[PDB]
Amino acid sequence: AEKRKPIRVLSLFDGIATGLLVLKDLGIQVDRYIASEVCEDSITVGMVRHQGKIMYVGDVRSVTQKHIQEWGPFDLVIGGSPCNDLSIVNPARKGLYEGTGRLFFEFYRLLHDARPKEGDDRPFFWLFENVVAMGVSDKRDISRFLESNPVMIDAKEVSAAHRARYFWGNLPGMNRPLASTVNDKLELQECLEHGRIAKFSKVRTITTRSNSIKQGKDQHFPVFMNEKEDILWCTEMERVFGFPVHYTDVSNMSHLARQRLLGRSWSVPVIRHLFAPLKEYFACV
Amino acid sequence: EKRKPIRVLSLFDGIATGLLVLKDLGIQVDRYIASEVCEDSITVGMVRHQGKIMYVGDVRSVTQKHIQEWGPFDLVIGGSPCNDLSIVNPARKGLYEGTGRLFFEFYRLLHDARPKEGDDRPFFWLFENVVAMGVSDKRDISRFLESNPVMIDAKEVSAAHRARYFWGNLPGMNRPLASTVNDKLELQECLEHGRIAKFSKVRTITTRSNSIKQGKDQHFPVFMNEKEDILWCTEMERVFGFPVHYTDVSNMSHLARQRLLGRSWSVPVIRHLFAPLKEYFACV
Amino acid sequence: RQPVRVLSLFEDIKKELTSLGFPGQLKHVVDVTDTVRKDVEEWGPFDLVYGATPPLGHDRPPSWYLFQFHRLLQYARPKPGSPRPFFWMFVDNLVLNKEDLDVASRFLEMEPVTIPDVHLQNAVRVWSNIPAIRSRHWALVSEEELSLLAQNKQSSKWPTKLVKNCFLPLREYFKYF
Amino acid sequence: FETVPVWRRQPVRVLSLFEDIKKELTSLGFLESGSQLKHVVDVTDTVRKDVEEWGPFDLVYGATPPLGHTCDRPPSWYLFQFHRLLQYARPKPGSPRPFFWMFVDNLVLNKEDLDVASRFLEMEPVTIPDVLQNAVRVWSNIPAIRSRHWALVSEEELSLLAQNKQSSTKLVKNCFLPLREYFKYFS
DNA sequence: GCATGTGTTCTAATTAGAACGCATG
DNA sequence: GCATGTGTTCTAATTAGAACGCATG
Ligand SMILES: Nc1ncnc2c1ncn2[C@@H]1O[C@H](CSCC[C@H](N)C(=O)O)[C@@H](O)[C@H]1O
Ligand SMILES: Nc1ncnc2c1ncn2[C@@H]1O[C@H](CSCC[C@H](N)C(=O)O)[C@@H](O)[C@H]1O
Repeated sequence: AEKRKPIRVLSLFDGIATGLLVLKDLGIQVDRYIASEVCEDSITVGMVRHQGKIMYVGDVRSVTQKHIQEWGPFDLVIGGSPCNDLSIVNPARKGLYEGTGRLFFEFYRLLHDARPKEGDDRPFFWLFENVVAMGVSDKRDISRFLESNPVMIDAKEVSAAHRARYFWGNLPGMNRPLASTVNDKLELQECLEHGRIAKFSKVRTITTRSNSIKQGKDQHFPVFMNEKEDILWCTEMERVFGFPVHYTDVSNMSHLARQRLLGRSWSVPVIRHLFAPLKEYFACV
Repeated sequence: EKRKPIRVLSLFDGIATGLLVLKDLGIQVDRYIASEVCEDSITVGMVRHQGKIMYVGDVRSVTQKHIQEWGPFDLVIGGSPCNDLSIVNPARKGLYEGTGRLFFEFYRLLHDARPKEGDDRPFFWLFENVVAMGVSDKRDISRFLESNPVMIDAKEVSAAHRARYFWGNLPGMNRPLASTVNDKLELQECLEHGRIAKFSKVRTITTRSNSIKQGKDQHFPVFMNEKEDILWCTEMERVFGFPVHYTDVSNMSHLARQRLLGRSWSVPVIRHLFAPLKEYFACV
Repeated sequence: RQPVRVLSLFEDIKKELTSLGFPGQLKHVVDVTDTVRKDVEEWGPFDLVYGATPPLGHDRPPSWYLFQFHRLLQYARPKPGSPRPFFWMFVDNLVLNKEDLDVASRFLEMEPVTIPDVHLQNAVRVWSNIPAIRSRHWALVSEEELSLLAQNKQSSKWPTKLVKNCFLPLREYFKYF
Repeated sequence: FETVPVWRRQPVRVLSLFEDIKKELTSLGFLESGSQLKHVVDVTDTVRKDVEEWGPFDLVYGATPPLGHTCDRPPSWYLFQFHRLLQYARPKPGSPRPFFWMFVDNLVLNKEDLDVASRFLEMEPVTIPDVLQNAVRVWSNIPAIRSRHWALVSEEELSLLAQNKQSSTKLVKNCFLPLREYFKYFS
């Protein structure tokens, strides 16, 4: 038989390169990882933590179908478009069709370009993520532009924070029941630095906004330290998301500049479960 | 008969540099009692050493009875604030006012912690401060400690100038320094990937950021992607010899961390000075 | 040269279908939000697909029509081995702003052509694989007068004389009369 | 601690820093008028063995300069320098003779200059008055000083006097009387 | 010579917390 | 019923920028 080949990945709206981090943690070999991103803080994180393996190609609207054909073929296409104009948390959400919402169609566009032409039964996988706190119509429109309906996976089942997120794609078993394992930190206590006491087992969804860290309407500091209450530190938010400690400690970024990056990113253990079946399709360590 | 773990008193501990090197030398530490008041300083030591450090607050609140109760101490180390002794401050209030007088609290507690007469029990002490101080402030400190200092610049064992005076009695305190195969003597060996160094070594890093900017024309030390940049604090920790992300605690900004780093010791310099202590105490 | 099967979306092209020379055998879809692949596929095979933005003055986002047009056109494309010539075009009531302009051309891999009505008067930008609308140079106009044509035309209407003139050269492929 | 008969008491040997006190020792006869006393006022370069080879000492005294302008050094300088040479003169554990020391403030040390004083001499001071003619603060291991309870005086009352000699002797020599019983008296 | 320096006190940059605001399941 | 949220604008309160300094090797 033919031997399994390293994976070739196109990642749209890469962010802090969570996808590559997950592929590496699974022993999956990666021949090329082409990222489209604009935030220089995000590119710096990925450049540093992956030593420049990532080929950054800039604004996704600069990627053309010609480029997809030349840089390909791709075995995996992943992306998570901005939701500032999509989720009902923003009273001034500009909707799917204006602002940053329409950027989703660049994903729909580039997905169509990287798909194998008809008559090419090579394995091809894609994943698209966005929130569930979106409008009912913009959920169905995305589902009708991708021609599939999403799966909602809450990081609460594998981490110490709630995170109801929608996942569109064709990943094998990406609907099988999510199961916890040795490596998952389900409790907030297991993500704190030494000497700090967790008040709760789980934290409500973490966004870019600072005081999404206090639980409830009544501003509950989630941690005791010494004679005072406290908020979650940057290092501990990384642990709640499942990143390595100090992943985002790059380029003198403030703790808020770091929370911006984390607040938009993925739950690593969730993506790990979704990617894990790919181990049987591509070369591993 | 057998080697016993070391008992330490650290005054103006800062970010527990003294405990960092006793650990990295395999020296077993019975107790490490630190006097410190900056809560950012204390948090680093609390987190990075898992509550090993006994914190005792303001040094001016340390009595003799406290020293007798907490001791006996085999090692006494400290470096008192220099912001009223460093000539870099045009408003320096001197050794006898401001925070300069905090040195005498060290001289006071060192006297309290010394063993009684005829007690041959081994006992070591170390005191650090800056070289850019007054010649009269230098004269008085050596008179109060009854010994002259040794000057050591961290540039011999690191990528940063840091000329410092060291009073003490540790074995070999003025034997010369040899860069170990472990030491990172070039600025390039401390940068994160993708960055290139415009200099071999840097000038002394203070608490204000613009200390990184070198020369008299004020020059950035690093180029990244065709453009120039200052040092990152993780790079600064490497420049000082600390583990990378050592000071990444408590949501501290990069200027807050540089404040902690700018007041500390260069780790390889302290590692050398503490090297002969391995024979005096239990080492695992 | 057999007859023609053509999807019209957002605009009922039944007005000038007969007049150019072409149960009935046209399909026209209104609100495509619930259309899927199976719907377009069971509606028979097609050889041109036409979409239109509504005329100025009236409703819902101007790029909603483009994206919905794009997804249906891909649903209606044949297998690349099919011989019957396939055609398509979106046409613009000068409704899309400069931002929506580049999105439309990037999504159809072609820059538009702006037709005139000066005898200026009315104008429409249109993208299409038809090799004759790119072939045919029409009198060159501006965007300044085009932007000066919108604010006035808005203050008060599909001009398909320009459209009929546009997709006229599509009869070499299908029966007349 | 425990006294001794008169024939065993020998003449005290004193170190006076900052303030000469010879003419304060004749009036009560701790000395001989025919010239065993050492007195330095600039003690910056005074090393330790200097003190040791100045003879063993029984009473080491220092005082801040009185209210005026002759205070060239900073006020706290006198306390630290006194504490420094104090340890130099302190005898061994098995102290045969009795050892005493005292530091005196003539209302020059401020509130936080007094706490470091009490921190460095390990006891709060005593306010010795000449009631409201004058007053001084005194640190010392003389058992009579910290025991004999003087006239009470307020801090607002001491601030004014410290500021009245600002804006502008025997009955306070009560600090030295309890050391006649330890050293020879001279007729 | 003269540049170097465990820092101040000033200006403008964030930080920041609070204040919205309601679909949706 | 109810509150939960990959957000933005803001305004007070902080924090992060540029000059002044001159013993001392
Ligand atoms: N026009 C554009 N081109 C490329 N990336 C863009 C973009 N506009 C926004 N983005 C990026 O899209 C991201 C959406 S949030 C997704 C983050 C990513 N999934 C992660 O794991 O970190 C943001 O980081 C944003 O910087
Ligand atoms: N009154 C006081 N009591 C105890 N510590 C004090 C103090 N005043 C200042 N300090 C501390 O003294 C330190 C002087 S800088 C010394 C830091 C240490 N040598 C290190 O390597 O990290 C500062 O951290 C400051 O917080």
